[PDB]
Amino acid sequence: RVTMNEFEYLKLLGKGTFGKVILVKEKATGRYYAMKILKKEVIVAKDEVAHTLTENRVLQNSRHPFLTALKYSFQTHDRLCFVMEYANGGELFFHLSRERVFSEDRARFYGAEIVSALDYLHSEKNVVYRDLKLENLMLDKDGHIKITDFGLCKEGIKDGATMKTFCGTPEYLAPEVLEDNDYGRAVDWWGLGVVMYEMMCGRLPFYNQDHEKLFELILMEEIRFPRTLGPEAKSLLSGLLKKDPKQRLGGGSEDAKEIMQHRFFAGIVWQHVYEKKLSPPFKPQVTSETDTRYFDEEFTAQMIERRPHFPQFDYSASS
Amino acid sequence: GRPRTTSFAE
Ligand SMILES: Clc1c[nH]c2ncnc(N3CCc4[nH]cnc4C3)c12
Ligand SMILES: [Mn+2]
Repeated sequence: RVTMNEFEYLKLLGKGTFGKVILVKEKATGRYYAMKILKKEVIVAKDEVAHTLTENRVLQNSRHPFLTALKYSFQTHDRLCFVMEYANGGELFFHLSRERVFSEDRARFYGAEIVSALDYLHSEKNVVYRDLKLENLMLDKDGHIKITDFGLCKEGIKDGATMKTFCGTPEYLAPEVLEDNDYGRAVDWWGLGVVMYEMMCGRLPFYNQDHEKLFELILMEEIRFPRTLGPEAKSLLSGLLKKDPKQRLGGGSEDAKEIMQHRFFAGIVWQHVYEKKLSPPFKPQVTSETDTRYFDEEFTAQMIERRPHFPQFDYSASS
Repeated sequence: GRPRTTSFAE
């Protein structure tokens, strides 16, 4: 029964071309959330409708400790809004831009949580995520991973079924996508490898500012391995960043189970990962529920048929 | 300390 009126709007957390995300507080409960607000007209013009419905379904249907939980979806005459758990710790992109690299143990911890979430999306939800990156991996108040931004997900991908859409983020695109081949859920383990590489090496495995020359590096060159990198981390990166998805770690029928087995993750206990019993290597140091020191200044420092009805977009979680 | 990337779909 939810409208813009049910919340106060406190701090802007994010704003790209389609919309914005604001830290809000729900008047009836005193609870704090992040609200992504989309203008319907802009979504229709920019061709983001099908992406928005995907994100709505993926959020509604997913229940996992490392996926942003959805509380409400609701619309007005001009807006679509998702009200989701607030991730108080900001983007991994934030942290890694300031610290340069994570220790192997810190990277291992985030990697395990990411693998847990991805395995659930693939196995339980028949979903391929497709846009894994540092920017869309957030940390909650305890320092656990929250995946956000489900708009580029593919639905209904069961086992090794394939897909065709050229989408993602250029710096993270797997070779098989660039080859204009049909591609499977192993694209998400390439993403994982790029994320893990950045975490432990402090740069992207393939880099050129220009998307086109970058693509050439991805298809043509072998990754470099800084001499500080341990033998397990080396082998994990080399397996996840195999260019042929059939040869990639996680690329077979076992999917995530093959990565979980890998010696880099030895003595990660996967059931404790899921049950959130592992000790986060970093706890966000917030004063209040509204402290946004882990978000970018550009945004937080800011003061707060063409428009169709979306059938049954509305949703409310419960027990 | 790389620049922020941009997601796309064609
Ligand atoms: Cl969406 C969303 C759900 N929960 C959030 N908690 C903090 N911030 C959020 N957003 C703002 C920054 C960012 N970076 C990448 N995606 C997001 C979205 C969200
Ligand atoms: Mn770029």
